[PDB]
Amino acid sequence: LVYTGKYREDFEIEVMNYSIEEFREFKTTDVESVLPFRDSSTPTWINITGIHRTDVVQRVGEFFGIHPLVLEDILNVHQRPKVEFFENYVFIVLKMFTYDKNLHELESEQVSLILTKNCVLMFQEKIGDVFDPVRERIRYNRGIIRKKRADYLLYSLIDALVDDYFVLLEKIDDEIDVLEEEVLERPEKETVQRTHQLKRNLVELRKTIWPLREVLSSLYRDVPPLIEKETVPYFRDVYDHTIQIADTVETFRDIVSGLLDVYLSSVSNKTNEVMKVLTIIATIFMPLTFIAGIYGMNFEYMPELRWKWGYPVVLAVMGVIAVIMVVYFKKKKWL
Amino acid sequence: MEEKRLSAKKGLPPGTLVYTGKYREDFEIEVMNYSIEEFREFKTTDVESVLPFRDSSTPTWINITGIHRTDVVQRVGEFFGIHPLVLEDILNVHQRPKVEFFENYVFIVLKMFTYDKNLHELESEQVSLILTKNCVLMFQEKIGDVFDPVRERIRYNRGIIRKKRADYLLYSLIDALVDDYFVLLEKIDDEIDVLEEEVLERPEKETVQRTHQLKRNLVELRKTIWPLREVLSSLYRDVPPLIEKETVPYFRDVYDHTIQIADTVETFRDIVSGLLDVYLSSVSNKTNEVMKVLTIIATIFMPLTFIAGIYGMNFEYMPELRWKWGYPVVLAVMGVIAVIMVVYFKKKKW
Amino acid sequence: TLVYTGKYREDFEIEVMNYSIEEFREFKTTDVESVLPFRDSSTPTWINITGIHRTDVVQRVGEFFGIHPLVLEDILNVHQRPKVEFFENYVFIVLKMFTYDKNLHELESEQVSLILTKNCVLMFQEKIGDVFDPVRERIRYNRGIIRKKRADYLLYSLIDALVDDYFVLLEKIDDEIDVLEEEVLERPEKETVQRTHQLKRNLVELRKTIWPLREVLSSLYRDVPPLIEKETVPYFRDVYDHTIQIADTVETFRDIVSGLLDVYLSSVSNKTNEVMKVLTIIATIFMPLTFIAGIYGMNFEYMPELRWKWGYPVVLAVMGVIAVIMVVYFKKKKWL
Amino acid sequence: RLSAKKGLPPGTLVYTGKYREDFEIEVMNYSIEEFREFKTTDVESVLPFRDSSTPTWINITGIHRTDVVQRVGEFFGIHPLVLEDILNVHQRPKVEFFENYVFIVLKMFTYDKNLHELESEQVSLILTKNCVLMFQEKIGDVFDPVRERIRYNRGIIRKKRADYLLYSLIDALVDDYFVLLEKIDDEIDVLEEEVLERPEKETVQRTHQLKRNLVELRKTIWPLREVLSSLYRDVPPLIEKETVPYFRDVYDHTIQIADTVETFRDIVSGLLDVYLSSVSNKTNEVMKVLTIIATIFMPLTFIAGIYGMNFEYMPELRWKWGYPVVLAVMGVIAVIMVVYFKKKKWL
Amino acid sequence: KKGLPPGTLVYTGKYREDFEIEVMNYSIEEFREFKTTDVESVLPFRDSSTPTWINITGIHRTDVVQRVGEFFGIHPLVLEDILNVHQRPKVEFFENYVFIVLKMFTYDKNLHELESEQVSLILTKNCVLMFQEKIGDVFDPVRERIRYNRGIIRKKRADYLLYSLIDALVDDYFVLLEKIDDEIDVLEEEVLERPEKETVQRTHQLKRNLVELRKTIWPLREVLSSLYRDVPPLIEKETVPYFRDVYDHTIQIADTVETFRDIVSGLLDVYLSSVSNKTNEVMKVLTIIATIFMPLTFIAGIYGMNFEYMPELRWKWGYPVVLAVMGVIAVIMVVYFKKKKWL
Amino acid sequence: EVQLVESGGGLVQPGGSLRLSCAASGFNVSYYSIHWVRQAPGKGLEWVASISSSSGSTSYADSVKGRFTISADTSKNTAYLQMNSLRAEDTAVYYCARSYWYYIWSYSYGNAMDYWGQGTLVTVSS
Amino acid sequence: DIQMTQSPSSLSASVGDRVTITCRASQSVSSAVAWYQQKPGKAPKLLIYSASSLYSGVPSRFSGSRSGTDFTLTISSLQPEDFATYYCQQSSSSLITFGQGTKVEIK
Ligand SMILES: [Mg+2]
Ligand SMILES: [Mg+2]
Ligand SMILES: [Mg+2]
Repeated sequence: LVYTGKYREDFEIEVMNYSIEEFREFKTTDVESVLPFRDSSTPTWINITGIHRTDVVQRVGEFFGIHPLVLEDILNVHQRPKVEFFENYVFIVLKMFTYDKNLHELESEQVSLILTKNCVLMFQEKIGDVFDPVRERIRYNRGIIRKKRADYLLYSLIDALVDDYFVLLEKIDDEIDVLEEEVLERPEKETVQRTHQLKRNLVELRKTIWPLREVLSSLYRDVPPLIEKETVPYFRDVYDHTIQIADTVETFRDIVSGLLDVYLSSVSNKTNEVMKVLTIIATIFMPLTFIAGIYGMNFEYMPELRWKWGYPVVLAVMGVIAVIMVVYFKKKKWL
Repeated sequence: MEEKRLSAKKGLPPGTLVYTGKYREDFEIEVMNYSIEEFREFKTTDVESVLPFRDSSTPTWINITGIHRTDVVQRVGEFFGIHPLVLEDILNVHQRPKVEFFENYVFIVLKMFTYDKNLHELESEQVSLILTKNCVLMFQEKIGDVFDPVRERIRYNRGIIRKKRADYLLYSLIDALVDDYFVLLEKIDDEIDVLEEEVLERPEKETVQRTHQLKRNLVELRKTIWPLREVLSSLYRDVPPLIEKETVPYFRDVYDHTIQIADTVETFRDIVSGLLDVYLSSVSNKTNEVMKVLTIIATIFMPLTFIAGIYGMNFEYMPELRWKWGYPVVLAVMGVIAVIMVVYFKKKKW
Repeated sequence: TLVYTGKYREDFEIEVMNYSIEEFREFKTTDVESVLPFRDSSTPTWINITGIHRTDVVQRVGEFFGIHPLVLEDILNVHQRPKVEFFENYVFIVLKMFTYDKNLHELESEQVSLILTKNCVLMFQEKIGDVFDPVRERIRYNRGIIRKKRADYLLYSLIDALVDDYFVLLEKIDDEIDVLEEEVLERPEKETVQRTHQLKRNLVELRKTIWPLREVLSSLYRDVPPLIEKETVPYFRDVYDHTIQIADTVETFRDIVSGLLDVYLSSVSNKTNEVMKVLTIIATIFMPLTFIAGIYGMNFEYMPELRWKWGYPVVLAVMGVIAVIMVVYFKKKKWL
Repeated sequence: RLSAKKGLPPGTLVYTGKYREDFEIEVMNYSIEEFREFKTTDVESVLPFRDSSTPTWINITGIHRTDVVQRVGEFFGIHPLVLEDILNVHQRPKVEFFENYVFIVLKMFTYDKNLHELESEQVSLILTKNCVLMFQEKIGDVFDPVRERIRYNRGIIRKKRADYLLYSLIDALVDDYFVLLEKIDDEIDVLEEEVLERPEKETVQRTHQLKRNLVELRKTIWPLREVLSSLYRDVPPLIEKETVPYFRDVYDHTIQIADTVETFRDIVSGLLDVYLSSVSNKTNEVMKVLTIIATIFMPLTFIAGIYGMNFEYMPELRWKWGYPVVLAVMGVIAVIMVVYFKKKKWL
Repeated sequence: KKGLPPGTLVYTGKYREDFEIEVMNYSIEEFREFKTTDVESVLPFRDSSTPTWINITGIHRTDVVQRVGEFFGIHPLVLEDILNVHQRPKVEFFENYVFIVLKMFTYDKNLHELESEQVSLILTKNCVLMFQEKIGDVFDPVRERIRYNRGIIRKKRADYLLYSLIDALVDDYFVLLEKIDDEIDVLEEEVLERPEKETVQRTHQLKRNLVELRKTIWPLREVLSSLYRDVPPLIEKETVPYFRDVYDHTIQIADTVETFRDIVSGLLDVYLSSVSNKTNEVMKVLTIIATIFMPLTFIAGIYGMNFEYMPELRWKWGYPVVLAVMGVIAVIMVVYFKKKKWL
Repeated sequence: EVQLVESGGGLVQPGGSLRLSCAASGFNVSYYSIHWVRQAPGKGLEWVASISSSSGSTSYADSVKGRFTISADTSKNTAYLQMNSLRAEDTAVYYCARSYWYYIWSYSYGNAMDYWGQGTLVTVSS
Repeated sequence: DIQMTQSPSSLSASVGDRVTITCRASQSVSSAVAWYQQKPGKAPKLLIYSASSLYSGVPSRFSGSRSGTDFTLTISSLQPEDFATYYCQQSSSSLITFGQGTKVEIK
């Protein structure tokens, strides 16, 4: 089992076991002390922060009776979101993103969800998440997270992911807002680089969001025994949120493509500008240079030895040729 | 296959319906209730004043201009038994033309396109049509439409519109929209003509911006014209129970027009592509000329300057006894080579 | 009703005739004199009224035979799409006329509006001269089977004359594209694209002035009980085929002229590439040469001056060698 | 080979394709009470299933052996022209209706990343009585979800008749079209990024090959909509009974496919001009470097020449600071040239 | 092209070399075949029960055509139509006979030219007639089938004979499209690998060739569509599937020609891209050499000035040091160009 | 034609409670969102609460959460605000506003306040 | 929550000149900003919604613009009826907050 991801530092096993009136939450690096949490009838949420720690994920998969294929899927971070249903558990692969305002680079983190009998396993590359609201809801009885079973918890996790997607969409929205007017007013290579980077970010966004909406469609339209029938409208709401995200991504992509289209329009005239500048300099200096060359040869008994200040006369004739040429230039609508 | 529940948006309460769009200037309701011999026609703003026209034996035409008033459209849908998803599709302007069939009514979403000669832009206004067994409801985004000829026909009893039912009314409105598409295409043809003359004579960046936004406009027109053909094809082939058989052939005729329109689009795009290519020619020609200059100088001077470098050598045994005067010898050499090269360039026609 | 476009003013001219199997009669007049031939119950007649400025005859025929008079409002204006009226007892049509000039690409516009009444045909025609001459020539010469039908085969003869004129116009247009292609093949220049776009605009004009005619002819072919059944339908199918020929011919011409424009683009691009290759070759050959001449062209104090006899021929041979290697490298690249 | 058959009488059975490396006949005789599978390499195996009272999905993969095609055509009463068209893999998608069977010609597509080529496989569906006949030329299809449904009662395929089997097969084919469409989108995006990043000749060849693939895909996807419309708008043999909503769903799916293909065609149409503009901009920056160097150094070498000529009593004769003046003025000239080059945004 | 006299029965064409009339009669057991030049040989078979097939090639004199038309009750309009080579293919139905006119095409590898040959099928009662103008023909498979008794051509009447002739006529269009596809592949490979000043020229004419096929191909299906659309009077039943098959072949040919048109459209764009790449390469090499040798000759000119104050005249072995510095400038500039991947 | 009228504001002891009634005419309270906004004497506008009458989805300001209550009666077409445990810093002019929804992008929605009432003064002193 | 800092606070400009008020959001708000005008002793009147769109029944001299997360109100030519307090409002979340306000005086 090889780990494609680049995060190989953090390993925290965070267990959250809640009931109708009881709760227990703790983080530890030991796995034999948290494997039997699935035995209890109280729904449990396990979060394994180490996928680079292959031994612990292999052991927990063996203890939970999940096929090694899904372990290989968990290890392979570079993937598209997907869902599979087996008679004993449901395995989903999703992705989180973070966007840096200062450095406009969109980076990703794989997330693996495994809904087993009355518990859920979670696999995340690095510390720093978007599921803290779910933890607060479990802690403070803010919502109905404690009353319902584990399928509602999978719903809440997916909802938190979609909320993070909305936040990232807001960030990309104001980035487009500034960049559009920046390009329309002050085009420069920085604007082109920004627009290309934004286009690539939107590419990654759509390539991740369409599989997500397919996954959600499979989650609610299909009727597996793992998730209760009463949890289907919540998944429908998440599916509609994904529709919102996809439509917004489409609009943003269209706008950015239009920006590139309008930028690349004036390529055919900067070449003419360079044409003009180079031809002016060459045309007005090469004849001057060869006049200098003519009067620079070493010759014996050459005619223009001393004829009334030969140097000023030669310079004057050369300047006359130069001014003739520049007058021709200004006459022929160049510069 | 689906229960067709509401949208379930985010950052929005579960039951609210939101008018997607940008027009909120005007609201008005216009009712024309016509029969074999009599007709009424009045404009109001009180929604209840149009409600009792649902159960009218004679055909009626209700036109709500201004759909930002979500209360009015919601009340009308509730009174006429319209599904909430249909109301959302009425309000959601960011949508493509479509046709939907229900056991009590038929729903149609179409687009009206206006093209101002100045500012070279295409402006779309979604129109919604709901045909119920006795009424035709219309929802318009803003003031101004193309259904004035149908109003004239109703008022002056021209044609055979007053002798038929509401299905003929739906046919008349769809025909009016399809016919307005023809004037839109004529405007596009004129604009392409003048723009192409410009790119023949004035090859600048503004022409390129106009051409590219024109290409985007044609792409949008194709994207909105194909679903129109789908809608009319479904209209005369699915033959829903609300539309009478006698009026079905009429639909076919206007469908033909749609096909014609599509064919015209298939030409226009091609044409604009060509003119874009024309641009390159023009500009390239200019650049080409500026290079020929750059040759008919460098070829004259760079090799010829070289000979000076041969006699710019600081050697001592160079043959310098020459004949007559050697500077005139070099002058004769440069003259003959320059004449030879310029004659070569002239016979090459540069 | 009273206002017309009227680009030009020409003398109003009137012809009337009645053709029969035995012989034909024809009266030439300038004022209203053909009142009697109307509704004469004789063999079918042909009346030609030249000019619309003298609308007095228009009102006169209006009171003499008033049937849907508002169609006259469709005759005064000229920039309208031709259409067809399917009402019984009369057919009212408007047809479009062009004359091509070989000197320059100008296509003038004229209109001829025909109305058919009881054994009578009357048309408003704009300016002196028409493409209807073959019909009159075959009437006077008494040839063919033209004098065999009732007021409909004459309209067929006029339509067929217009179709023949369209065919010859498209043939001379084809020769025009032929000569344009030849001149682009032999010598590109600036006005080639100009000629191409006048050709394209004329082709678009032909398309948009033929499509309404094709639709009108199809509507006439579909169901028209005013015309004689089982006596003209094969010929009407033939002119339908002729209209289809016009349509696909103009489409092919559009494609061909687009191809010519594109090949001109290609020629210009290759010319730019050639001139840049020439500049690059000359600069590459002759920049290192002046380079070495300059680096050998100062004085210093102890430069390695060569005492070898004919040192200048030696350095010139070195220059020849470097020129040879540059030339062989270019012609290996096949630029030269 | 477009023709591959010139001098043959009509009705001659020749398989014109290049796929002759496999053959198999699989049947899943399924009803409400019990479903039974069966696999074979024999022609006499599938005879009684022509007259069964339960839906049957005889599937013959590999039609190079035309003998089995002739046998099934004769036994089921298929006209020789239909048998010839089944074996003709170069024939467009279509549908024919007859007295007691619907004969549908479709194609199923595959795409590869290592070699960016599109490949098509002929498929023929014969709907007669309560039985569907499949004709192919390769092993490996897109009906595995349908096989899962028939084996394990995931859906209502087991209960319904042969019409629902036909709908399920068509829907599976359309789903494969969707997934290949997504792969085509991914390839289009990566090609566009390559064009906007690294203009090379292999990029041009790849773009032309993708253009060919897209135009072939559009050509073969246009008749599929017609075939589904014919299967949906009318039921000439009165075999399809109440499965018209599903066929309408497939028709709407084909509409979506056509719209996506049109968008892709527009994208690859703009791609070439984008490439040309990118190459022109690369020439722009390289020639900007050229003109910067030239503008710096032709006036400077002109000054070098105008100071270095043979003269007597020439001004600045034996001047002590003349050379520092010339060097300083040339340095200042270079500095100001660079300054207004930066001002002109050419650096 | 004069329309003053209606139905001017005059031949138009570029070939009048020869003339032959071949008559073949067939039945379940009967097989008769004879070729002649005399027209009066076709006097029988007008009302013969056994279907017969007559081919008249090298139609250069209107006497034989007029005699045949008067001998078969043929309208003079279609008589002129069979003698109008510059005329679109068409199908005509009448109360007694069927008039069909189609085109036969060829291709050459030298001139890349397509030649249109006019062939007119006339089916009257049990007899079928062709009037072709050029010797050399592609209905040889039909002849072999009718000679050696293969297929079902003998069992069925002149309706299937007409179908077999039409099938043999439309089958060679597949061969022609195969040849033009090979030419398209050659042109594509060469524009991608190596352009030439005249290359685009060829492409242009190829486009013309394609549209020529278009001018016939789209009509050629339409007429065949009629042969399947209604065909009330003639063409017996159980043969309309044959006409549907040939109609499918025609629509396939039209689709393939459209594909070829698209490919030819893209060919010139890829050629322009290749030319632009060549221009970029030559501009790059010019820039590299100019940037290398311009500042260095500038410095050479600097040191070639004329003052008696420069210490550079061997302050401490100035010449080798200055030459080395100048060479290092050239070397580092080449290194920078290599770092830019311009070399 | 559309009018929003606020009633109920007045003196109240600190820690007291009172109910403010916003009666709406010219429109139906169910189709639009109703907001209660605050403005302290000589200060800026502060939002307090929001109600969607059709669904009853409330939204309270962070400062008044758990301390205020907002409700809507469609039968009498009135929005109610029960203020409990008032402190000395709640004295202000209270405005009732009617808000619709407008569309920006498929993911983002906004609301704007067209019509406001005259606002009633609420003083919590002595 | 989101803060909307409004600058300046007591801008003064005589009748007939352009006046600009800037309003910076503490968080990314997706153009869901509205501008209101409130004269003393009276309820506010909406002027701008969606940060650019002009309301129905408001003079065109009022304009709104957005750049990134900065929203500006511009009065092109003041009138004696345009001296009031101007307020921002963000509706990006269910928790909608106002700005501090910008009283406009007579110079
Ligand atoms: Mg130099
Ligand atoms: Mg020098
Ligand atoms: Mg010197």
